[PDB]
Amino acid sequence: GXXXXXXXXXXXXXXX
Amino acid sequence: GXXXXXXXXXXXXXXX
Amino acid sequence: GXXXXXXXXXXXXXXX
Amino acid sequence: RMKQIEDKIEEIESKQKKIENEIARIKKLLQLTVWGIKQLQARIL
Amino acid sequence: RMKQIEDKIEEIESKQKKIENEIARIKKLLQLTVWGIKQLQARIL
Amino acid sequence: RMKQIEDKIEEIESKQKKIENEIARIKKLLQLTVWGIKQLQARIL
Ligand SMILES: [Cl-]
Repeated sequence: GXXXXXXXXXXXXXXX
Repeated sequence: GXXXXXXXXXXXXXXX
Repeated sequence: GXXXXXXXXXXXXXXX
Repeated sequence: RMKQIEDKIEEIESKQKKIENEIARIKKLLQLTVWGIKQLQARIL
Repeated sequence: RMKQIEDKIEEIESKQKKIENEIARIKKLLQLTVWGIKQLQARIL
Repeated sequence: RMKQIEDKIEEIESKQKKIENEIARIKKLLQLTVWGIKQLQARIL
């Protein structure tokens, strides 16, 4: 989850 | 969000 | 909620 | 016979409109939950 | 020709029922998330 | 007269496909919120 482990504080909710 | 800044502890989730 | 008071740490989100 | 087809169709269109209205309600509530998770995460960090 | 129209229609009705069942599942899960956010906010406050 | 029935039908099918695509988008976002609540609860406990 969360955009394939992107991090970034959540990535804005996986980009919405 | 949250009901146009209504506060109220969340306003019951913006009234559901 | 949460699966009729099942507990279980949330029951995996009420089984998804 | 086909006249019936027109009515069943007005019926399908009616159910479609109800489905679209329900989807619009779902999207608004889903947006509130997205906002709520955002507020809780900001509090936790 | 119109007979085909009746079958395509039974087909549209079938897909509509599937959509309504999916929407019902989505609403139940969305309600669980609303409850979950409510529990986490109460813990945080 | 029935020819019109075929077009209105292609139209209903088109709206159905749009509804199915919207439902797929909703399900993906709902899954992200489920994951987000899971992460926040784990942090709180
Ligand atoms: Cl439909």
